Amino acid sequence: LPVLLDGKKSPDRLDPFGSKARRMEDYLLGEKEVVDRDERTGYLFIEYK
Amino acid sequence: MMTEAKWVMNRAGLLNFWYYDDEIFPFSDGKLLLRGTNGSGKSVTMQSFLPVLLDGKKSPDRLDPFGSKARRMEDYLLGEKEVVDRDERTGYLFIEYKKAGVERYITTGIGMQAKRHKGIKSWYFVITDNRRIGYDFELAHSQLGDRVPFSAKELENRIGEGGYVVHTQREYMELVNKYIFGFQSNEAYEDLIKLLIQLRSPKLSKDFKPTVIYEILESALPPLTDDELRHLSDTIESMDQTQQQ
Amino acid sequence: QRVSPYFVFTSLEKELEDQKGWLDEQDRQLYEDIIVNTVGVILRNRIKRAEKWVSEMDKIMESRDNSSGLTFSIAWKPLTAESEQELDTKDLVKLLQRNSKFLNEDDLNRITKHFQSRIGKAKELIQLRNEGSTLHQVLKEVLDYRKWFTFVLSFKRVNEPKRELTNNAFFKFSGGEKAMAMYIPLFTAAYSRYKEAGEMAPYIISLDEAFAGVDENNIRDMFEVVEQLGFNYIMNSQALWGDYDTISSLSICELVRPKNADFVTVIRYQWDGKQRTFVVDDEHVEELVTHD
Amino acid sequence: WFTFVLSFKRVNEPKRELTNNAFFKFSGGEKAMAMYIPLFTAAYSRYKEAGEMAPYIISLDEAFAGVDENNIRDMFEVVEQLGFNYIMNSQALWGDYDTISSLSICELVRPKNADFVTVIRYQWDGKQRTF
Amino acid sequence: AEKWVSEMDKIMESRDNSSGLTFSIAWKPLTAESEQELDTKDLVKLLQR
Amino acid sequence: QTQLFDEKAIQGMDILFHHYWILRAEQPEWYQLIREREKVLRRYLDEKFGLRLIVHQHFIKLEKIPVEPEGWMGIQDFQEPMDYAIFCCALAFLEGKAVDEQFLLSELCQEIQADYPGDFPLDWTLYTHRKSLIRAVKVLMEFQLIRTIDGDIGRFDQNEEQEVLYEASTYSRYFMRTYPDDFSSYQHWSELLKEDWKLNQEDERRKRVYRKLFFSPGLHRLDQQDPDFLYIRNYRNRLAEDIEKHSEYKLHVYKNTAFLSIAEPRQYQQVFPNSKASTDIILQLSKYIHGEPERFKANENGEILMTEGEFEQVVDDLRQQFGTGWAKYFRDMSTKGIRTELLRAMKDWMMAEVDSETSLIRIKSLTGVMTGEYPSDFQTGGTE
Amino acid sequence: EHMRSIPAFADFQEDQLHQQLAQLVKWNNLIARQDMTNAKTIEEYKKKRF
Amino acid sequence: MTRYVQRIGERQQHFRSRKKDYLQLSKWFVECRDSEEAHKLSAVVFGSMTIQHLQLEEATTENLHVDTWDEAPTELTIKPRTVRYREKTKPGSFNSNEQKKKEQRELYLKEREQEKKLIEKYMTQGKITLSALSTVEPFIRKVLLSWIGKSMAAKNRMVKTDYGLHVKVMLDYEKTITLQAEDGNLLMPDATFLFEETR
Amino acid sequence: QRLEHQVFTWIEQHPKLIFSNERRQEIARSIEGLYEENRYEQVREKLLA
Repeated sequence: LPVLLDGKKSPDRLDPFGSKARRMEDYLLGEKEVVDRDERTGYLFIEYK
Repeated sequence: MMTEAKWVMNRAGLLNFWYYDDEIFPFSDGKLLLRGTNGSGKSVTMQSFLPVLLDGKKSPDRLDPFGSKARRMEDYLLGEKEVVDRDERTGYLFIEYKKAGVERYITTGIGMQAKRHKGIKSWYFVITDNRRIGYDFELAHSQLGDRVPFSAKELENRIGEGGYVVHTQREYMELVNKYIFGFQSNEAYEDLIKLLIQLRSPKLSKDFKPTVIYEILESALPPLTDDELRHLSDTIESMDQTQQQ
Repeated sequence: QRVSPYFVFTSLEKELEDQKGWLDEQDRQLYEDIIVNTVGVILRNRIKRAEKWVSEMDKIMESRDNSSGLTFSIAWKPLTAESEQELDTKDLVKLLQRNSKFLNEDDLNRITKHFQSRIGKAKELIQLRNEGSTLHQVLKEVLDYRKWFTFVLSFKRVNEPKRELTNNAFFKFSGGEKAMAMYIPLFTAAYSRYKEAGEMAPYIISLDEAFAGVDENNIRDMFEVVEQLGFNYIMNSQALWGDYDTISSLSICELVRPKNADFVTVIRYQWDGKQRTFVVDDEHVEELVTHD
Repeated sequence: WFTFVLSFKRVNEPKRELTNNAFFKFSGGEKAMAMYIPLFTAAYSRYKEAGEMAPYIISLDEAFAGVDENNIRDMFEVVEQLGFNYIMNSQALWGDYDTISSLSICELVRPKNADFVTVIRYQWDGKQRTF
Repeated sequence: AEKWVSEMDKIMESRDNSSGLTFSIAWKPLTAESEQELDTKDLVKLLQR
Repeated sequence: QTQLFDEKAIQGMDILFHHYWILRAEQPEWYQLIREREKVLRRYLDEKFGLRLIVHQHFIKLEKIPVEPEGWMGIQDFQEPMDYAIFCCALAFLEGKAVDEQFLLSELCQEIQADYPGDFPLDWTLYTHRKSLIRAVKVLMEFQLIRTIDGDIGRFDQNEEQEVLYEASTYSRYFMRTYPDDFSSYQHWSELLKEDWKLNQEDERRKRVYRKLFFSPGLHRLDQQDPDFLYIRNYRNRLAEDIEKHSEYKLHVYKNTAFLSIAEPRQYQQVFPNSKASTDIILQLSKYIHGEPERFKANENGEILMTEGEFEQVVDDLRQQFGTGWAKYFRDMSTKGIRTELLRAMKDWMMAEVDSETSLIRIKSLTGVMTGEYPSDFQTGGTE
Repeated sequence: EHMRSIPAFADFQEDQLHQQLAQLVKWNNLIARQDMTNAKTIEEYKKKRF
Repeated sequence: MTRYVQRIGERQQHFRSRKKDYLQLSKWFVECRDSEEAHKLSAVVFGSMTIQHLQLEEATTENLHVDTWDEAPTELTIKPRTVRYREKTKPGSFNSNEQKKKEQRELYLKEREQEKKLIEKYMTQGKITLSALSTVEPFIRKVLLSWIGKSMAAKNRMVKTDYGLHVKVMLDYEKTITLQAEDGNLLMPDATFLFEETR
Repeated sequence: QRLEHQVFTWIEQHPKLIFSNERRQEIARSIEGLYEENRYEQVREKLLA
């Protein structure tokens, strides 16, 4: 939240104000330095009743 | 075998400071481990003892975790006005050293008086004659009623004879270095303490990668004292000024 | 005084004639060089002492073995300048580290040339920094040697290559290993410092809530390290109890002033490496027994 | 062009403006209530702008920084009263609070910053004390 | 924005709380420095046309 | 590099205000800190006050020039005009001494006597004259204009032949602000104001108000139709927002006065009330005046009017109720002496003025802001 | 001081010392100059101590 | 030497003065017939060394149209200027709340003794299993949740009772069990525990 | 003050006497207010009491 409410995954939606301090790419990939996984394909889904 | 005889810390008292009405803490040998819910003073207490009691500088920055000046030591001394209806107090902090492998004890403690937003005194002392507070020496006479902490003058008389009492942080720090630490300079002691404040600052507990460490180390190295640059800079400035004139 | 222009012109002629005789640029350069040369020797002395200090830091980090199958080492070295317009400090440093035995008049001239370039750079910086800061400040910035060199921390796991500690390298560590890498430089600095101290000094440290999150075994190891170095410490925590077997003996105090209550209650425990009893402090218990 | 002004009224007290001093006079629970209910009410009104079927969602990271254990109980009662659907996280909180009508939990463990994650799942239902 | 803060105020005042402390919020319009300016509230008054 | 007004800027501003000036050699930390925000502070001082601040290598000084000078502003340790005259003569002497030059106290007395420009001669054989010079020298030494180590002038008190060895310090040159014209053209002090306000023509009213507010504990309404007070009313609010962002103060405004309150005074700050008992008795008088608004009708200007006789009756009445708890110093002093001292004190804090001729007392509403009493259990023990 | 420390001149007269110093300087054997700054007792400030 | 050459230059280019100005001011001070006038004039010359203001406790209503006499004044309690209450220069005594501190430690340790007795009740020959205790105390539920957190966060399977009794965890994960207490219910996987000899 | 010290050394010299803390505070206070509140007679009168 609120990323999956609309889908704007840009850092402004992650940072409590909107900064670019932390980025979506590492969230998908896993952090840049911790792992060598520069590529991946994934899915995310929430279910509503 | 040891060298000439290293100190060890086994005891730590407080007397009428903050809500610390009369508390003391023994150290196994030289080690101790406080605990309690956050905001209770386990930090204010540790900060008061180290490195504060080591040199005596009491400015808000040393106690303050952010490194800002939000709350002073004085505030701690007097306590929250919402809890204690007082604007004047006298607090005593002290630690009791024992020489490792020997039965010699050196004590060091601070005595403070603070009046809510009216000004804070301070006096320092160090006992070296092997008197121990609470075994063959005392800090609060019961005369006039209950236990009453010594006022500055009585404490100065009583230690003055057997140990030193000083009234400036610099002199106290010089004394402490001379007796306990044996640094080859007072400045080096100050720089060590500078390193110690960083050691204590909480950014360690929080930030986890190396580039913080590199900045810390680079800051640890001792710089150029103003004298060495002073001769060259003065001469060059005078020469260029002459040229301009 | 109020004098006619003839008098002022004559006076300025005579004065400029006299003032012009005071100095000459060659003497300016000579004086500057001789002072800068003694300052350079002083800087050499500071570099040598710092180099010994760094050697000590690496030696202390190297001279023990840690339960994680790891040994640490730190290293110092001059960086290369951005460009040669700054005459790269690494050449001058090479000259400085050059053994006096290996030194010669040409190298002395080269070092002096380097200082000359730096003083010229100092004056240019004065011009660019129109803020009017004194030449002393610009000098204290240009000649501060601590900025010229950089540290490189390194670890060598059992039968694994020695490595430089970049953030990425930090990430190669396990979690506990990361904690050691971060919290070892501090111990080695404070321990080398005390080794600098006199024979009276008690090796003191203070840990503030450290390691919340680290698995009991590893904080155990941290205390093992502290044991190896031989520290005396005062540590505070919200949940840490200090019942780890690497702690030979320890005293744990619990602070209590709940609900805004105005008095602090101290509940003093003890430790001996295996068990933590409830302590009623001996001397003060006897004091309570006697005084009445 | 404008500035925001908060006003606080302790029970039976004259209206004011929510300055630092009036803040210091608050108790821990009162402090927490004043700071966080307004924010969640802002979220609520914003959702009033939303459509009819929208689930009024809020969030908190390191949830309820500096709040007393009791009003944290209160917070989860307040949340139930407002009807929010929320995804919160917290390092020390455990979600075992009687005021929670129901709440799923999950624990993420990755202490070693290494790139593996261990996931434990739970659930909680609470027993709000009906007297 | 006025609608958002108005609904905010209505909600904040209507619901009572366990702490016994009530909060209400308003937008204070800055005041004009020289008589060529309007108080921001009045400015909004005019601005509503 | 973009600095912002924060705790540090407030602290530097306060340190500047509550001291005459700051010397580098003793307050190096404050000097550097102030220097760091000096950029924001200069802009800010210009923006709000329009005051100048000169920061140089050895000291920093804030030319706190008041809108209308008041007695308490001046160096208080001085007690006679003669003290100031001797101070100025000492300045002239320092003008005669080169930097780091060493001069004897005896030489200083002789040159001051020779130069002293008044018609009525200064004589060093007297006690009072010597006391005035010693006070002047003490103030001089306070600002390190002159350093002193050999002996102690105090013996000079009882021994005019006494001697001390003094050294003229560098600060003497820079002590006094500049007077850009032919100073003689300033035929009267009132002409100085005409200078400072020819320099502050742009939005002169706001700067005037800022200076009046910030300097004095309060700012009193001249009359019912005071243009300044109407001005204050128009920007009361914007002042309050600015004051909350920028300072310790909290604004108060009333029909006949406006003032700044301060929440937390530090060691170095001056505030009312304070330890001196006379503030306590002033407060007791304030409560007594508050208790009879109708007998002591507050006039339209918010002032309360009493004649010297009425005031003396009040002081006797007060000695009856609270006199039991007063210090023996006041308890032992006649009514008229207490009257004179309290009225001077109340003038210093601008609480009231005593008309010299008609003896009318004007008590300002600012006096009525605060009232004080003893704790009730003692009030009943003393005079139930 | 040091002349008196030598036994041969324990009774050394300092007026004779300064006479001898002036004679030596006059004899192109010594140099001296009055101190400009270092006065601690007012007498030192007076006495032009060379 | 360089300083001296620089001084020659400054000698060439320097020199100001203001002395005579002092004299007019001194004459004016002669005309100052009363010291308050003189203070005012001195303030003209230089300004105030400090500033005057009053301390208060809180903000007040901003009624521009009202005056203090209408207002309720700032009533103050005055520490009597007689020792007849207490007029103090020498330090005061610490309250000596040793009674209260002893009582606090006693009560705290007694609560912890109750907790210890509870843990002892649940130490079944030094082993505990969560599923076996499907009905539990709130304290024991939180203790066991802390045990799960400590054992799973710390791959060492270590666990700590606040009394120093260590605990190493046996583990198994294919289960859904319910836990009942005074406050709420929780559905969790199971875990097993054993006690060590740090007693 | 020195006389007060002597007084409480006169007190502290008779250990067989159980001068409670309250009477000691009374004496302290009575001394503190000498000749402003009570002459010595009221002090030595209470000591004799």
